[PDB]
Amino acid sequence: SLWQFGKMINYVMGESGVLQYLSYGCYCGLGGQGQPTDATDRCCFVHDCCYGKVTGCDPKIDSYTYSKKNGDVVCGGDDPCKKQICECDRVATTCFRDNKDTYDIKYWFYGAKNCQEKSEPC
Amino acid sequence: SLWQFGKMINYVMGESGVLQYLSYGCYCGLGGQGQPTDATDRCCFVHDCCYGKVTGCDPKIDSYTYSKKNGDVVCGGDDPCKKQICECDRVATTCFRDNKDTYDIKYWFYGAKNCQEKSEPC
Repeated sequence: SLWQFGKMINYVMGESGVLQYLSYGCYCGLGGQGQPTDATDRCCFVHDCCYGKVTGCDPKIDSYTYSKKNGDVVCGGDDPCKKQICECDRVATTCFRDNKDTYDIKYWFYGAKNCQEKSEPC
Repeated sequence: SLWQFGKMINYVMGESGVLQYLSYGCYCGLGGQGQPTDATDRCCFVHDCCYGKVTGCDPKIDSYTYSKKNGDVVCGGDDPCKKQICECDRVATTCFRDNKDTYDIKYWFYGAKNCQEKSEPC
């Protein structure tokens, strides 16, 4: 669930992470549109596309099983569908980490208006 | 590396794991063709696709950092590319565990000819 996605971000990117990543560019959040602004936003675009692949459960509100250890996150449990949600979130988190160097506050709480164009196909 | 993937499988599924899983269905090998035979084969299909998204390193040959502990598998390391490989591998082996109920020796060492049909795209 997004509640877990937030915790996962805070653990991997630090306590200020949720505020830093849950409203960025055109896709960071949930249910974006238009063209990704930069690499970090591309992470969220892939994340959104990932949630779109989940059909046996609700990636937005269904809770999954995961662990925290040495800065990283590990997906657990035995439910195939829930494990798939967790994987979508885990990949997005490491992606934020790998692209930290180009994060631009210019796209922080960017505003939907600039994203109102045909969305890039997954 | 596939060597390590093999270690994971035997650790989680037992000493017979590699022999029962890496030669199953149409995809547990690599470069699978055709249609996934069942849930277990589906684990490998996803595994292939996961390997397909790895850029910068070799999922088949490159070695990563991981540990086998308390019945679970944990990925680590300093290289993001290699950690991605390890994630594909650990997810695939627990997927095998989740679907052990539908494992069927009929698909064990399935012939490649039985897999000679239009391949499912990732």
